[PDB]
Order: sequence, then structure tokens, then C-alpha cells
Amino acid sequence: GSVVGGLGGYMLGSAMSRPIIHFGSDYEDRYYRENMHRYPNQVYYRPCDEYSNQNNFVHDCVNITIKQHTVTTTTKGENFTETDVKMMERVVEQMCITQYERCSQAYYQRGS
Repeated sequence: GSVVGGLGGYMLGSAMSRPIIHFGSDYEDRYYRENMHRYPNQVYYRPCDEYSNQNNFVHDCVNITIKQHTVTTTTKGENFTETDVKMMERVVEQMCITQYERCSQAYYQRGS
């Protein structure tokens, strides 16, 4: 059959629930609270064997998972805004940091 080449590489994490980001703006509160009802549940990353910083990791990670849902909604005709992208970046980043932490757990558990 066979179409598409892949994005590049990466893995898909196990899920976690939304990190429940407050922005200290009630506009941004009653936006996020309702928008999170469609947000990412997982994220895309490497094993612990492919550690190359946290900052650049998390930001390229953000791109992938955002681009992914973006591409997966553009077909339907969806149109996000600046605030929408910036709002998900906050979450997808939070979730990415958290999964790099949950990677480091394995490095704690390999060691008796």
C-alpha cells in the first residue's frame, strides 16, 4: 500500500493527564480549562540513551507533538491562534519535562 516517509524518528510516550496550567489571567483560565478538552495526552521523545540537553529536547519535542495534532486537525479545517499555540506549548513542554524526569526514574532503578 504504503504512503508517507515518517516525521523523522522518535518514540511515543505513555500518557499522562493535563498538567492544569494556570496563567494568572481569567481570560486565559476560562480559555485553557475548556481548550484542554482537546489537548495532547502523550508526547514524542527518545530513550534515556539519547540525552542531548533538556531545553532543546523539550522544544523540538513540543514542535513534534504540536505539529502532529496541528496536522491532524488541519484536514478537518481547524484554525488555531497565537494564544492557542502558546497555550499548548506550555502543556506539551510540561509533559515533555515530566517524561524526561520519569525517564531518569529508570536510571535510579537500574542501580541496586
